[PDB]
Amino acid sequence: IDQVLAGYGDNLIDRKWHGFRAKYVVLPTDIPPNTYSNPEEIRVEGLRRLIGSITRSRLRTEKEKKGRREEIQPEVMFYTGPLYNFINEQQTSLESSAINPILMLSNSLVIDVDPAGKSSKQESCTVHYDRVHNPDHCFHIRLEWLTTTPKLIDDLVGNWSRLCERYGLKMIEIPWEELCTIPSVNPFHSFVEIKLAINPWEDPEFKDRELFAKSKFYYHVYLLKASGFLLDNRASKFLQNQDIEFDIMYSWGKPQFKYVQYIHHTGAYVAELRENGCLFLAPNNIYISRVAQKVILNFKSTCLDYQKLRSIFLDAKEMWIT
Amino acid sequence: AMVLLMGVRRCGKSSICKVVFHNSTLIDLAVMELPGQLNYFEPSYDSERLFKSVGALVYVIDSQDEYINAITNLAMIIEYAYKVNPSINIEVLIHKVDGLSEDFKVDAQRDIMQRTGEELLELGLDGVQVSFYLTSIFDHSIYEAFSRIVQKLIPELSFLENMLDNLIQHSKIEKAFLFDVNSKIYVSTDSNPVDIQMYEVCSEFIDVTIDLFDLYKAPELQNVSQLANGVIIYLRQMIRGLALVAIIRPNGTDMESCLTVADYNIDIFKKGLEDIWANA
Ligand SMILES: Nc1nc2c(ncn2[C@@H]2O[C@H](COP(=O)(O)OP(=O)(O)O)[C@@H](O)[C@H]2O)c(=O)[nH]1
Repeated sequence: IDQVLAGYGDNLIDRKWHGFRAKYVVLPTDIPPNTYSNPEEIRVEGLRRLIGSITRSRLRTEKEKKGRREEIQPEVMFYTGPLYNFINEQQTSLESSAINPILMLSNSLVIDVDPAGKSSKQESCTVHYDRVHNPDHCFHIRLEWLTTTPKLIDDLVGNWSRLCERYGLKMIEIPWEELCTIPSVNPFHSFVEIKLAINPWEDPEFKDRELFAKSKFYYHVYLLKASGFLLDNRASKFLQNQDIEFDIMYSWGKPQFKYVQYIHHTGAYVAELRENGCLFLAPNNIYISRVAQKVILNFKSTCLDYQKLRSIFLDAKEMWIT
Repeated sequence: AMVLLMGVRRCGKSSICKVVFHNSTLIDLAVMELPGQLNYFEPSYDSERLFKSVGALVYVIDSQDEYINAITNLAMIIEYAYKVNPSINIEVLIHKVDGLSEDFKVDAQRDIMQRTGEELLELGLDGVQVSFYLTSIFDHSIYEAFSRIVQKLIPELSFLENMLDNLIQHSKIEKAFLFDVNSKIYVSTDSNPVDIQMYEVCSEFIDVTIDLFDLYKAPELQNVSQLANGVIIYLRQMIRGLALVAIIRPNGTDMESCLTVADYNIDIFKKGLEDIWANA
C-alpha cells in the first residue's frame, strides 16, 4: 500500500488487494426536448463528448501545465449483435485502426479530478473507457482510486451526468462485483432467484433443435428485451457461439463473471441469467440512495405468471417464424 | 436604463411587475415583459435594436417546475444577447422559493449556477458574468434583487455611497436609505450591511407616510417618527421620485437639537444632490 502510494505502482504484479472502485454505466433512455443541433446518432455524439471530456481532464505535470493542440480522442467503434461477431469480422485485409494475443477492450489514463485547487492535496483517479459500443449494449466507465476525496469525484460524476443529460442517455452506477455475490457481501441486500414458469428447452409448444443450435437462450434474451433490460456483460460466453483469437482482457483486469449480467434501462434493478435458465433479480441500492418498487414486482409477476410469460414466448416464436 | 423581463409562461413576471411597480435611468420605468416559450429563435428578426436598448436583461426561473429546459432557453438567449452588445448586465431570478428550506435553496442555486456555467462553456461564451438572486413575492427578496439590478445601472454609485457615509458619520445616523417613492427600491446606502429588519421597518415607514399623506389631500414630504427608546425615523423627499429615509439614534442627547442638526445636514445633502443629475 505504501509502495504504490509512493509512486512505485509499476511493479506489474497482480496484487491480492484492490483499492476503492466504482463502475458507471451509460444507458440510452430518452431524448431531451429541442437540442436538435435523429435519436440514434445524437447518442454517438454524446459518447464522443463524454470521451472528449474524460481525455481533456487528464492529469498533467507543471511543465505541460504552463505550456499551451492536444491529440484527438481515441475512436469508439460501433457494431450490431454480439461482440464476438465483430471480433470475427475483424479478419478483413484493410486498415489497421480497428480494435488494435490479448485484446485490450479499454484503455487507462490518470485524471485531474480537482482542477480549481479546492483541495490542498493532489487529486488523481484512474478511468477506463471501452473502445466498443452498441445501442443494445451498455457502456462501461470505471473509476479506481486509493486516497482521493470522495466529494470531488462525486461532483465530477455529476458533471459527467449533466453532460450526458444535455444529449440523451442516462449515466448510472452499479456494484463492481457480480450480482450473484451480493448475499456473500451484503446479507441485508434484497436478492431473489427466479425460476421462470415455462422452461423453453422442454416445452412442447416451444422447442426446436435448430433454434437452440443458433440461440440456446433466445427466449430468455427476448424476455429480458421485452421487459426493458440492457446487456451488461458484452464480452461473455453464454450468448454468442463463435471462436476467438485468444482470450480478451480488459484494461483493469480479467473479467471474472460467472453469468451474463443485465441492467434495467431505468437504472434501478439488475438482472442476471444463469446457465440452467434461472434468473437473478435485485435492485440497485446506490441509485435509489442517490436519488419505485412496483416495477421489479411486476417483472417478477411476468416471470412467474404462466399467461404473460406464455404471451411473451409466443411473440418470440412468432418473430422467429416470420 | 430599461430592464427587460424574460421568462416562460406562468413563471410570475406579471405578478412581480404588479407587486413591485404597482403595489429613463433611475426611476421605475414601465418595464417590458416578454413571454418566451420553447422554440427555434429566428436569426436577427429586427431584435438587435431592442436588445441594444435594454440596460440590463432579467430572467425569471420558476423553482417549483422543472428548469433544465429553462436554463437551456436562457443560454440560447444569452448566446445572442452577449454577441449583440458586450456591455449588458445579465441577471437571473430564482422565483417561488418561499416553501423551501435553506439547504434546499442553496443546493438549488448551486445546481442552477453550475448548469448555466456548463451550458455557457459549451456555447463558447467567455467573459460573461451572470448574477443569481433567490426571489419571492411574499418577502423582501424581490425588492433587494431589483435594488441590486437598479444599482448596477447607476454609474454614480460610489459618490452616493461616500455622500451617505459622510451624512451618517456627521449626524449620528444608524442607517440611512435613499429610497424611491414607488416600488420601495432603495437606491443607495452606506458601507454598513443592509439589515433586513431595518429595511422592512423603513419600507413600512414609506408605506405609512404615503398612505397618511394620501388620506388628507387637496389643501416636499417630511416625517419624524420617534420611538420609546429615543430612536427616531426621519423622512425627506429628494429630487424627483427619490426619498431619503434614515434611522438616527439620540445617544443620550437632546431630541430637538438632534432634529435641528439632522435637518440642516440633510438639507445640505439635498443641496449637494441638486448638483448631481442622479434624479430621474
Ligand atoms: N407562492 C408564490 N407564487 C407565485 C410567486 N410569483 C408568482 N406566483 C404564482 O404565479 C401565478 C401568476 O403567474 P403570472 O405572473 O400570471 O405568470 P406570467 O403571466 O407568465 O408572468 C400566481 O397564481 C401565483 O400563485 C411567488 O413569489 N410565490
